[PDB]
Amino acid sequence: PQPSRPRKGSLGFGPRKRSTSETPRFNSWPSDDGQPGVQGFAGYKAGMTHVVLVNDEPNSPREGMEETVPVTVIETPPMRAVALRAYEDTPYGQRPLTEVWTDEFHSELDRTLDVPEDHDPDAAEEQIRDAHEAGDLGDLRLITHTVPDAVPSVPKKKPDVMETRVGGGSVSDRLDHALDIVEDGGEHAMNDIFRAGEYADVAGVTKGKGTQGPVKRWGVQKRKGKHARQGWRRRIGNLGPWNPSRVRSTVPQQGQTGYHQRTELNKRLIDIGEGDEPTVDGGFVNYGEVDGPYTLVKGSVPGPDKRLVRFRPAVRPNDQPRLDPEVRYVSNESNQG
Amino acid sequence: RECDYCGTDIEPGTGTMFVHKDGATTHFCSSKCENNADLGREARNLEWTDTAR
Amino acid sequence: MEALGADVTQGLEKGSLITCADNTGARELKVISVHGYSGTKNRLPKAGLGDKITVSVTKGTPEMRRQVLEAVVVRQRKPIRRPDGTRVKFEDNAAVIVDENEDPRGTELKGPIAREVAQRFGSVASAATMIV
RNA sequence: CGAGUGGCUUGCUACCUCGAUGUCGGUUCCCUCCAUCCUGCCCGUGCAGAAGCGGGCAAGGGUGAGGUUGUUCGCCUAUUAAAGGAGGUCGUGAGCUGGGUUUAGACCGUCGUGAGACAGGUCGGCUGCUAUCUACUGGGUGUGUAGGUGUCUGACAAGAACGACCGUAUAGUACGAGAGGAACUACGGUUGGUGGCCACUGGUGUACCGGUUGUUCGAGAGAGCACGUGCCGGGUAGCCACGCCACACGGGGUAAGAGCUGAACGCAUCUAAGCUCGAAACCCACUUGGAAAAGAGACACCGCCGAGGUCCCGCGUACAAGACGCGGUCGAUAGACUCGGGGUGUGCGCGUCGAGGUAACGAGACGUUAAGCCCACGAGCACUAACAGACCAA
RNA sequence: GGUCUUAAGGUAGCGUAGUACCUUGCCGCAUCAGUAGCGGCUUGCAUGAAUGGAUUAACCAGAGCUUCACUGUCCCAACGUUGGGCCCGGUGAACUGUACAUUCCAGUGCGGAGUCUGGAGACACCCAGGGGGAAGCGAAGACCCUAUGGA
RNA sequence: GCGAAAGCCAAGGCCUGUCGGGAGCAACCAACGUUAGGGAAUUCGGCAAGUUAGUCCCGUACCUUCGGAAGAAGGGAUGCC
RNA sequence: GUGGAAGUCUGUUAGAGUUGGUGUCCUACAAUACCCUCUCGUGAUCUAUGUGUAGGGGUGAAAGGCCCAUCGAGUCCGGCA
Ligand SMILES: [Cl-]
Ligand SMILES: [Cl-]
Ligand SMILES: [K+]
Ligand SMILES: [Mg+2]
Ligand SMILES: [Mg+2]
Ligand SMILES: [Mg+2]
Ligand SMILES: [Mg+2]
Ligand SMILES: [Mg+2]
Ligand SMILES: [Mg+2]
Ligand SMILES: [Mg+2]
Ligand SMILES: [Mg+2]
Ligand SMILES: [Mg+2]
Ligand SMILES: [Mg+2]
Ligand SMILES: [Mg+2]
Ligand SMILES: [Mg+2]
Ligand SMILES: [Mg+2]
Ligand SMILES: [Mg+2]
Ligand SMILES: [Mg+2]
Ligand SMILES: [Mg+2]
Ligand SMILES: [Mg+2]
Ligand SMILES: [Mg+2]
Ligand SMILES: [Mg+2]
Ligand SMILES: [Mg+2]
Ligand SMILES: [Mg+2]
Ligand SMILES: [Mg+2]
Ligand SMILES: [Mg+2]
Ligand SMILES: [Mg+2]
Ligand SMILES: [Mg+2]
Ligand SMILES: [Mg+2]
Ligand SMILES: [Mg+2]
Ligand SMILES: [Mg+2]
Ligand SMILES: [Mg+2]
Ligand SMILES: [Mg+2]
Ligand SMILES: [Mg+2]
Ligand SMILES: [Mg+2]
Ligand code: NA
Ligand code: NA
Ligand code: NA
Ligand code: NA
Ligand code: NA
Ligand code: NA
Ligand code: NA
Ligand code: NA
Ligand code: NA
Ligand code: NA
Ligand code: NA
Ligand code: NA
Ligand code: NA
Ligand code: NA
Ligand code: NA
Ligand code: NA
Ligand code: NA
Ligand code: NA
Ligand code: NA
Ligand code: NA
Repeated sequence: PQPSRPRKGSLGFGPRKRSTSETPRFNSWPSDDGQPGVQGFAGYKAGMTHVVLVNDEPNSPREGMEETVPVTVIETPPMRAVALRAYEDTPYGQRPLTEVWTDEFHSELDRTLDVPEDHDPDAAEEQIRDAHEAGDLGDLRLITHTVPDAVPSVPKKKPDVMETRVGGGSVSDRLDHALDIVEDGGEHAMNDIFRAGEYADVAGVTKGKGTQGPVKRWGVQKRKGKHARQGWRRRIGNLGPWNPSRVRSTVPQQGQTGYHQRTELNKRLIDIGEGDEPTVDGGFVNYGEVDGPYTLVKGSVPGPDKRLVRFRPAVRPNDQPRLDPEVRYVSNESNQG
Repeated sequence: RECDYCGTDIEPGTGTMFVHKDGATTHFCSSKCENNADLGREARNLEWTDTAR
Repeated sequence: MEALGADVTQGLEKGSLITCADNTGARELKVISVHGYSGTKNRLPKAGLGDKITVSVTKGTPEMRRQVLEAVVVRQRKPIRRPDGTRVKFEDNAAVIVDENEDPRGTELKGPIAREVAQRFGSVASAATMIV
């Protein structure tokens, strides 16, 4: 009688096309609770390995026992805030007002930017505080970028620039906290924001797979029984009904797959170390060797090895953060074998 | 743990625990070892095997 | 039901013939259903370790042959995962007939039983020889 | 008995197509309706409890698997929260299928003088086309906004991004003579859906290594062919799923409903004015898209003889063209070499052993030898190759 | 009914049949479940003796059913090989074409509209795709009736 | 080797079953390989694919027109020196 | 034991046939083709060459089958505008 069945694939990650920036861009931000702070970082994906742990969860009957967890290694060398951007409130949303920069620029920030030569860090500041007096000062975000140079395994040097948000106690407080972070040289690190045990959201541009059929792109079925030896093996029965005399978009078709942005929710941070504690024997295949500032992530992460992935304190966490979990054994055993 | 076929130390968070018809337990560190036993070979004769070394 | 404390990958389907692990007078059992499981269009009903199934007695004593009885999966050939990541596969697939309260219809159990089975069906477990 | 609504069925009508709008059933894939089977919130009860019975709001999501039958229908099983119904040319044959209806062959029964018939039954019996327009999925080139780099904003658009169940405690408690037997709330898990990933298990892996049958290069050594590997054993990377990770709560406004204050109507009344609450549904939240939003945006910096871009060169975290991304001696972008890490599994040769044989000869065994061989990865290393240079630009 | 039509009035068999409308007949075997199959029963709508009946070993690209074995038929798909496919050089057709044509939702009309009416939406050009629509293309419908047609 | 069978190789013939170059070479298709656990749930129907296999020894049911059924089935062996 | 009968078996010997795939093709390589699958294969066998039967006539182990891509009455021209 036509047994029911949910559709094939989600209409929520559309239109399934190539992404505009190989660098992820957050749409939402964490609310302003605790003290003033930057709400995000970044680093380059290195690879996969397991870390043995002590069951943390106080509601796990197994609480306190051994437990092997999968971990995606990621290199998170210190990023640099090069400016403070301030948006104002208009009846047409939020618009940038101005930017306050520094002078100390990374030896290679010119590979991407037309690095400033003569800026006014006082008058812009001035204009900012004035907007605040008036009551039209919308949130404050810093223009940040990385040091791809800091990761040998990463071939690129040309910095991936991107804007993260600062939200603290009052607005005044984080305006200053912002100013100061910048004034110096903008240098900051993972520890400054995150802490092992905590929950974060990892956004990234998925592994790209070129054009693909609907079977692999929408999870439709290949032809079955006798049908499959007929001249159609991996294509749907129809594009639609007679009327409406047209093909909908809701119908699964051939197209671009992968290299789309996804902000994968609630990722746990196992540990944030430095050095080669994580690195594998032989070397992280198609990636290289890790040694330096990093972060261990529970589960999978968007994108292949070498891709930039951004962090943000989970905005919709389900569990309370069970800080600094005990790390009993991080496997270094080769990935080939 | 140690492999009940080859004898090489087994990497924690890796492996299969085969359970026989009688009840006996045999931990293998790899698929290579499993299939090398499914043929009829004894770890002693295989040179690359630590049991044999 | 209560957590198995292990990850299973179903090794059975509705229609699968398996071994009857007890002195009930049943030798061959045929899977028929899976308690608390509803599939999806076309997907043939999957049965794995520690699942209360519904069975048809395939082979055995002329009194037990063709009887619709409940039972519990105690062994299977597909690898099932434990907390520490190790995998665990058995020699064959099997289950012991059970009644309403979930107490074994037979007296003794033949062959081993995964330790995870104990946590869901103790009455079956407390009657076990080897618990791997 | 009386009034009606819908257009699934059936019938009537003969307007539409006979220079053809491909049948029934099924399949697949897509949007929808509500007259709601489950799930959410309610009401009544012949509502103690549990379990039901009848009604109301409600279309978010679900609504599965099999046995006989071409069947639709329907009959039967076991599961299930429940396994609701209907529309889209009785949705879908320039998609499949062709079991039935309905060609030609043949048999049976019935009828017939007969040719032959049947709204009887049965066996066999074909599925054409290189898409012009439109439509949608993805991908590029231009123009407009009127120099470039980077970062943004968000008109609007898409989502089911989540649905449901079992279990533990609450509890053998409330209630009940008893039997039996709840809930709020807190936890843990499974299932369906969804998005991503490959440490792990599994698949592949006609890269790779080994065993071996036939035959040919005299033997040996080393190789070719045996369908795109002879067969067999093992299998890296990668791609994968049978593997692994992640997928709320809460607000705001309401429906059915429960109420408040309250008059018309001194009283009473949830409604008329007003106010409090209240659905899995609606709005936000959250994910994805999105300056071509013609009101064609905002910021910062560089530049208008020069900022920046194209071709070029070495390559990919990208890839059907096009596009995207990185590097280019101020260098590790690629190759070579060497290590590292891996796959095989002990090389030729020679020494010894070797059932035997007058001898020739001798399959094989051991040692040499974790050997020989091999790598789609990593590192070291400028040795080679990233050189020369051309073009556009306010 | 305990003979009348029309000469006789179904004997052996066979039987729910490739014949049985009723029909998925009833009972059993078998299955979790069997409009199937087989056996029995059988008043056979409307079986039956050379219009041959029954029975039957052997044979069969003949028709229906069951079990063991086997497997990607399916659960539920993956990865691979070879030829295409895609980009370049060369060669180079056909189908089809009233016109206009970037449409979509409704409506309306000879009652199934890209072209009417009202709205909505739409910058142009191009590549690739699987075919929703043009009641797509192909064939002056084989189906039906009509003709003081044909064979 | 049973063989005018396979398969590999002569003698002889041919590179004219007559367009080419490039991309780890995407989707899609055509021939095909392998697929864990399950094993006809697929389907009108096991359609398609697969399974078995050559020779020798042991052994062989019902039924039968005494010819057959039968290679029934079932069981073991197979190399090289 | 000998003997070696047979519209006998196996069988891509050669040759003959055409079961399923409803595959490939379906402006083809082809106005009936390719591939795998399958049937016979000492006889009512297959085949070449020659030769006989002619249109309401042949020929037909009968399908209204065949008689030069033409058959429930061939083809050509004529009757015919
Ligand atoms: Cl199909
Ligand atoms: Cl079931
Ligand atoms: K018509
Ligand atoms: Mg690996
Ligand atoms: Mg390993
Ligand atoms: Mg189905
Ligand atoms: Mg008419
Ligand atoms: Mg049409
Ligand atoms: Mg209603
Ligand atoms: Mg009650
Ligand atoms: Mg809906
Ligand atoms: Mg239809
Ligand atoms: Mg429909
Ligand atoms: Mg169509
Ligand atoms: Mg058609
Ligand atoms: Mg038919
Ligand atoms: Mg038929
Ligand atoms: Mg038929
Ligand atoms: Mg076609
Ligand atoms: Mg070869
Ligand atoms: Mg019968
Ligand atoms: Mg007679
Ligand atoms: Mg108009
Ligand atoms: Mg006509
Ligand atoms: Mg007629
Ligand atoms: Mg006539
Ligand atoms: Mg399999
Ligand atoms: Mg079936
Ligand atoms: Mg077949
Ligand atoms: Mg013969
Ligand atoms: Mg077909
Ligand atoms: Mg002749
Ligand atoms: Mg006839
Ligand atoms: Mg002629
Ligand atoms: Mg002819
Ligand atoms: Na085909
Ligand atoms: Na085809
Ligand atoms: Na009607
Ligand atoms: Na017409
Ligand atoms: Na149909
Ligand atoms: Na609903
Ligand atoms: Na049915
Ligand atoms: Na129609
Ligand atoms: Na068709
Ligand atoms: Na059809
Ligand atoms: Na609410
Ligand atoms: Na613009
Ligand atoms: Na008669
Ligand atoms: Na296959
Ligand atoms: Na179309
Ligand atoms: Na040539
Ligand atoms: Na004799
Ligand atoms: Na053939
Ligand atoms: Na004539
Ligand atoms: Na004439």
